[PDB]
Amino acid sequence: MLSQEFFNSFITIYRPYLKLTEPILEKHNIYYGQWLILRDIAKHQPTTLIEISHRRAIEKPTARKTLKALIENDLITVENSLEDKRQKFLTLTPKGHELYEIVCLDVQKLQQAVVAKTNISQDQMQETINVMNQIHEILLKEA
Repeated sequence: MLSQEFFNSFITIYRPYLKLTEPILEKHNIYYGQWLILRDIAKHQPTTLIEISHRRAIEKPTARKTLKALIENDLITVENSLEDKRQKFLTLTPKGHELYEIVCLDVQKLQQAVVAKTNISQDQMQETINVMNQIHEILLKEA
């Protein structure tokens, strides 16, 4: 039908997009995996973990196995206490939003050079974010 040429036209771009975003994270010895939490963390901090499981929302296993690397690494920061520790202001670390800048900026340099080669007036760009944002409503009122 139609709908099919539709969802997979936008899905068959995920790994064709990271596959080239691999070098910029190779410039930084980092997992895209982490970055996401770090882009999830940079945007939402003081945010803590009870909320993290909420937005990207994937099982505990992967979630903390990645806050495994972030914590020792001069990366993400937690609060200090006796207090159970999901809720210890899981803020970001100093260097961390300095690691934020270059990844986020170099990734931006690529996407931009890609939009560059497209006759996509921002008019068709926004004509899209509300479709793509219109689909998060369900994967958001679905799981």
